[PDB]
Amino acid sequence: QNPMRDLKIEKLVLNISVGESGDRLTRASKVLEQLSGQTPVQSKARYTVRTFGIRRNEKIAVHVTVRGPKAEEILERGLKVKEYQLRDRNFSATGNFGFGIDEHIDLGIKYDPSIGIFGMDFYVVMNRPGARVTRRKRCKGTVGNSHKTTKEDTVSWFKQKYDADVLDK
Amino acid sequence: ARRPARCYRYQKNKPYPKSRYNRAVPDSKIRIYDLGKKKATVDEFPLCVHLVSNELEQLSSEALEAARICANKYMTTVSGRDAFHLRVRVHPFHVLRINKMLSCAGADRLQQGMRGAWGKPHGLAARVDIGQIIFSVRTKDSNKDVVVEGLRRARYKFPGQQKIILSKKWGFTNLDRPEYLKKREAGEVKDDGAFVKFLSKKGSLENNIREFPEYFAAQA
Amino acid sequence: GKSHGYRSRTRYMFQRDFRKHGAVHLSTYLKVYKVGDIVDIKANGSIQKGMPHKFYQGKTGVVYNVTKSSVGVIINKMVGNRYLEKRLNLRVEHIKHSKCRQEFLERVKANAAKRAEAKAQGVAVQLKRQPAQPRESRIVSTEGNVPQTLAPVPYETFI
Amino acid sequence: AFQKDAKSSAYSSRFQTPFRRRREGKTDYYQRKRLVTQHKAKYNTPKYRLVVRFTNKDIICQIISSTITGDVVLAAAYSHELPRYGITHGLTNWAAAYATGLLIARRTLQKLGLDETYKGVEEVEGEYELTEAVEDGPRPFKVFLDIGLQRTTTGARVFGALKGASDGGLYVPHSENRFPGWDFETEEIDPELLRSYIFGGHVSQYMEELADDDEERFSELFKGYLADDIDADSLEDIYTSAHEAIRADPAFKPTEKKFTKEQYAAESKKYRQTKLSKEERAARVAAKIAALAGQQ
RNA sequence: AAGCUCGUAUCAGUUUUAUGAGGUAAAGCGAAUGAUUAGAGGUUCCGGGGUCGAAAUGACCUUGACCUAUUCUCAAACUUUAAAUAUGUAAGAAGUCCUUGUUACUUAAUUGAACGUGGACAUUUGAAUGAAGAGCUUUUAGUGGGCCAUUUUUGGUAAGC
RNA sequence: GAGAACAGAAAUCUCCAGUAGAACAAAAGGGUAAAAGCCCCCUUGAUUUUGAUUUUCAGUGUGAAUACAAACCAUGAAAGU
RNA sequence: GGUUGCGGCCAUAUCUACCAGAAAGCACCGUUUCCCGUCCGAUCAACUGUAGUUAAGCUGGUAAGAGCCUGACCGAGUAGUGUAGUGGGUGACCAUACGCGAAACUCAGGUGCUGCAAUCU
Repeated sequence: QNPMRDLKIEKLVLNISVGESGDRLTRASKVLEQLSGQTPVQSKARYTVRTFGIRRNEKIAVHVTVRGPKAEEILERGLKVKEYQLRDRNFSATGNFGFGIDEHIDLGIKYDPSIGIFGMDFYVVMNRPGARVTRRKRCKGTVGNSHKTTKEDTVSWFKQKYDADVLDK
Repeated sequence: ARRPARCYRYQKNKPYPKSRYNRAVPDSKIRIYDLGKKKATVDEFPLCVHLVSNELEQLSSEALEAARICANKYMTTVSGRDAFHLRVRVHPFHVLRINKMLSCAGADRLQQGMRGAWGKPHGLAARVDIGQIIFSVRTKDSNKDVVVEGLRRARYKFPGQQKIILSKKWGFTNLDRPEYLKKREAGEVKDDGAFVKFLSKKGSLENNIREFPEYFAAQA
Repeated sequence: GKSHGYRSRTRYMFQRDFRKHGAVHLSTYLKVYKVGDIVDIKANGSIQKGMPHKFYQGKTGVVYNVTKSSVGVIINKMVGNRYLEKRLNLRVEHIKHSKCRQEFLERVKANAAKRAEAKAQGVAVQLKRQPAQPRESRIVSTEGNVPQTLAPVPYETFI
Repeated sequence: AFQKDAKSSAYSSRFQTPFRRRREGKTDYYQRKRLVTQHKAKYNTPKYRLVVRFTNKDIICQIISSTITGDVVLAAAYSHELPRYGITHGLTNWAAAYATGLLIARRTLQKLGLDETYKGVEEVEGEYELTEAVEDGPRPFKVFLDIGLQRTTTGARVFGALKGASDGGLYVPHSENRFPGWDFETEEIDPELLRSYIFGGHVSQYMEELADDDEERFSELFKGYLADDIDADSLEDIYTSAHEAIRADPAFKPTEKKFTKEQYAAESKKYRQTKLSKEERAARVAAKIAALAGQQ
């Protein structure tokens, strides 16, 4: 029973939570921009904390969403940073996962002091076909519990391909 | 200084509790309601006597605390702590008011007659109907005289008429004595803390059979 | 110190029927209102335009006008020792027909048909209504229903 | 498969369910009120809506008025009945939409008695023109577009079917800024391009572009055209003749019903489950208590 | 007080029938919101404290918060529900039925809407009871400090307040 | 709630559940979910003309509000507002 | 009888969890030249019904299921209430007469019906 119960990446979300705006933020944006080929999008802080120097609507951070073979491309070159090794967690209860990296140069980008060094959060978000049902306008249904993604199925997929293990729990 | 209870005996005013509107009230003098052997199964204390009001009046938290102390002390003197479960089935929620018109001399320090006579809180009181139960005890059947005596001794510390009535029905609960017995025989009962849970014929058989295997199990 | 605004004392009135909030149903708008039709007034808090004042809640009037979105209702209002003719521009969400005169017109049709049938067959319909009359004589049989004797019960507490 | 949400008994008690078409996700009652409600001083005049819906494989254009017991259909045209006029592939595209609108217009006017007058545009060049009125005679049949939930956008097929209806003769008030060929800067229309969209110029342009760029995609796509001997030079003539025959005879010859209502009902009720009985529920309960008590 | 137009016209501090409106009394909170007594079973890497411990989302212990199902008790400014009394409308001649004119309004349309012609149904003509006449107008006096009782009810300990 | 470098009880991202437990300038109350809330686009009907109506009420005034007409505009695919 | 479109009344229709579905339809599904829209052809827009599957959505069934609906000499003619008395009672409050009359609890059953059109071994 696996005709269309095949698990595939909905998308990959690349995030950098730079803590301020100006040079650091726009440079992080450039990093994402030439990493993805897609014009990234800048998010703003949703309230004020004052321990960190962030407040409302200050253009705090950057992210971008990628899909398809470019998504799994960026994913494998970024997973090779973690050496095909995750934890028992890093995997959501719903069937997604993610991992953080430092020194993004590990994904093939020169130092280039006109950019500088940034970390990243990668989040892989998964699905089985028939997710239009939950996103389309007309007749927006749910997905049945058979066809809902799950942590176990997602881990089994990520294991049986990618040559990846779950060291460190 | 705490003017008498004849001044607040009768349900003259509407109920007036601690709210966002009326705030800044004094605490109750009765704060404990369950005492004796509270961590006791229903099967241990088959008796009950109730102290029932026979008047539509309102009682004070002070009187409730006093009656509580008196009754507990008598019960504990004779029968012991592990012998009874005194529950106070009434709660002082109605707030009482004072205008507080001064007491030295109203010639120049006038206090303004009845201008602005709305009062501030004085204390707390329970509004008690006729037939409304007060002071359940639930002992064993052989502590009957003691419980009657203790409730009758508490009875002096309230206004109005109160009656001490015997009960069937395992008196924490409803469900008369033989019916409780036949259900406990059939296995329709579980001992949850201080009060039981009863079988229903409504929920899923999953839950009913994991929670009540003895009922239709054919081994006993 | 007092407050006597338009929607004063209207809290529970213009509440909205538990589990009947929002999304007015469209038979309300498809219902047709001709001049002379009797209509009951029952405001809807969800439609803030064209509302009645709280006086006219549950009052039943007659239509004098018909407009785009509304109808004009006539009411007779007590002011002292008299009644006064009040005209209300109210939207149709606050308005419903009257099953009273509906039933009256049914009885009209039946009275006409009955009078016709009688003019054919047999005169003296007696087509008015009469109140509930006292019931006639009858015979109440035992034959299996013997009278069961009841006694007053003694006092018991069961508490 | 999940529990911690656990809709409680109180929640389920005081939950107000939406209307059924809303729960189904098929209707906007906001739009429906705004669109169905009539000026109450007309007292009886139906407000007719041209309901244009797009499934996969079919376009569904209906002329509907509203009533309490339920809406009533004056006329209804589909795309799947175009093969008797000469369209057999791409019968859910912009051009089939135009032709379906043309057909509902002509069919409606036929049965309504207003076909000799308000004959509509038979010189289709994309020039934006509504159906002006004829003095010394009736007015045209006014009918309002019901889209539903698909997004108002410039280049779309609800608008194709509208343009077809208006050309076919119906009065359908609309603006020209959602027909394709409308420029975001200069507020004017490109009716030559629009005529191309009517006559498949974009589909034909794509067939040419594949057939001289990529041939495997052209082989799997459009193979109905290859098999029916059609190529990308006479799609205009196809839709032209389809328009002409739609204008010739729109009178809705239906199917032949092929094992009629009773035979269908039998073959359905065979596989449609009976529900259950109360005694049967009691018996299954008895069986569960006996098995999960005695255990053989 | 003067009358005026009429003489069963139309009416009514009343019931019944039909149809509505209401959110008080009651009740309810193992239903929402707030208040509230008691234990019982789960629960954290994500509470505190101590133990076996160089560390381990490593092992154990008490209690608090949480959750689950129970549980005693409440609300003038809470409520799913929901009275009695009080309340609106109607109970046909200015009515119902059929055919058919006007319109500059409306309709896709002599389709609708309004007012109508013409014809048909009358004395159990469309519940009850009563109707010491019904309807209409003008003008003008005194008054514009109130008090009591039953019942509902606020303030106040209460008051011949 | 579960997940993701620095990231921690709270910073940004993703999914889940979520009948409103939020917000709607300002009291409180009502009302509102492909919304009356949040975001975006276009705008000035917050215009003109003078009348009928509802509340307060003497059935006066003011204040506010309602529903139309004759115009002119905005909006949108349009119904409509 | 099923399905689609458009609906009416708006839970007997909602929710949790399992199981089935022939035909047709719906659906997922395939690609991005053109209109169109996004950080992302995911949503939206368009093009093919071609390459594929009922996996989901969808419909129906199941559950001593939760919820909701109806009924009940079920509680209960109880609570409450209109009217009455030179009635009882220190009072608080109560009974009685002529009347109207609930909610919770309990039990039983039930779990969408239906209009217009089009189509389906």
